Amino acid sequence: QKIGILGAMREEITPILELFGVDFEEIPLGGNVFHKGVYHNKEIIVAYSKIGKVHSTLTTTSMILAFGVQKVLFSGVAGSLVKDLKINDLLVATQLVQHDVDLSAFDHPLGFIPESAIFIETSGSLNALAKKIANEQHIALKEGVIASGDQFVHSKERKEFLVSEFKASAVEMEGASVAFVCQKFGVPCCVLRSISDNADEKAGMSFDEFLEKSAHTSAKFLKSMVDEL
Amino acid sequence: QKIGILGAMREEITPILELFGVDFEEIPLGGNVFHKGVYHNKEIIVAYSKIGKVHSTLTTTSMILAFGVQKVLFSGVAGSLVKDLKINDLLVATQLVQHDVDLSAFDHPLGFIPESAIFIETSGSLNALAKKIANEQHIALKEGVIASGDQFVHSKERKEFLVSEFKASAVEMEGASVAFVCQKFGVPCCVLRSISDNADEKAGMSFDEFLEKSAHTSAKFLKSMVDEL
Ligand SMILES: Nc1ncnc2c(CN3C[C@H](CSc4ccc(Cl)cc4)[C@@H](O)C3)c[nH]c12
Ligand SMILES: Nc1ncnc2c(CN3C[C@H](CSc4ccc(Cl)cc4)[C@@H](O)C3)c[nH]c12
Repeated sequence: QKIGILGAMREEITPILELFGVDFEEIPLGGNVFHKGVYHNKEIIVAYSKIGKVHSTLTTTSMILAFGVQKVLFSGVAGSLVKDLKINDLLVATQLVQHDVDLSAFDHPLGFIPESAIFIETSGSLNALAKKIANEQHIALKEGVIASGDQFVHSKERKEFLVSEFKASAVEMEGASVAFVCQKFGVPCCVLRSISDNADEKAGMSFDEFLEKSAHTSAKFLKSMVDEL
Repeated sequence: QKIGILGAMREEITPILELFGVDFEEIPLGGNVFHKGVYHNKEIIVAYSKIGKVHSTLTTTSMILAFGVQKVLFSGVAGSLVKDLKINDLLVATQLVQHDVDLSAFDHPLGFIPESAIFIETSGSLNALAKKIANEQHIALKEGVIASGDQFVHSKERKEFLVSEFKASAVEMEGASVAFVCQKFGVPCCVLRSISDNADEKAGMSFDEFLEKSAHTSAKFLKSMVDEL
């Protein structure tokens, strides 16, 4: 069984390599460093894509086509758009949207691109598994729509826009592209995110503080999922 | 010799399939339809990625990893940012930038993403070949920086921003991602673009009118390049 685990930054996958503690062979390809290893019975490929839609799309496509992963789990941090999502909170994405896509000039709704869709879906099977686990571990796992764009959102004006337009709960910069690539190749995808800030004027300061912790919370939960597979 | 030819829209590669007039086997993969064929001595893979950074990244990565193209030529239309670039004019990109990347909140210049670069380079060998040809055919081939983002630029305020910030000459939505993927895998890339509008308030109307023509001009020139390879 082949499983891919992606992170955007190195700081997001370092804990994953720790927690697994197995020997990882390092395979470089297309500017990314893939860590191939073996866990219990499963074959795990880990990597950080680097920041953004382009980077994350490249890596996910590479993972799938070069290593043939049969599932893809993502784990990293995000900025909270809602009052009931607090720092360190866990969330699993039901739908993802590219909030910065704009073809309005062609009388198209924001986030839409022809031959595609505004919202992209994630694995219903995996999202279930996460709910099961979050339940046994007594963890308050929330769920919702995640917004993705190539901008670091640090302002209330954008916060509101995202929530009203797309009804999003959290923002980040790679979730939508991973889910999108996985969808086009028929690979079940699950996107886990841990809250590192509130995407406000202070978003930058807070992000710097909690990155490390939030990355761990996220990493821990994902490990427990890989254990149940 | 394997060569990939990409377009963003179907309307941009239809002329390419015509002009080549050879039998194309149709191979579907990851939501894209790749047309594999044989020309003179070269093996050509053609396709349209669909619109945007994500789509174009997926297809380019697929082309390279699944078909093993040794070169990548892109051809499509774009919106003019400068006074000396008129409708139907041809341009070959020297550098490409993702104009919508914004990590300013982390005191980063616009368009920059850590572990990467703001401007990405294209094949110096191919760009030369294009200059040679544009010279023999008595064609006024211009060259410059191309801006790429997931927004259709139709407003003067953005026009100015792009030119002042990045010193761009033309805007489109896929050039930067293709060049980026090609760079990470060591594949020479050349991005040809034909002017279809001026990215102004009227950009949408004009685009609709010239799409078809501009796509042809671009398609013709690229064919002549493939002939010289
Ligand atoms: N308010 C927000 N907006 C968008 N994405 C995020 C994220 C999620 N990711 C974290 C990460 C932030 S960008 C960055 C750049 C330079 C340096 Cl040195 C540190 C961080 C990106 O992969 C998006 C958390 N908060 C976000
Ligand atoms: N002002 C501009 N801004 C950005 N890109 C372009 C381009 C280049 N491409 C054309 C194409 C325009 S989006 C579109 C959507 C729906 C329909 Cl039905 C027709 C066209 C994209 O692939 C970007 C030309 N002008 C541009």
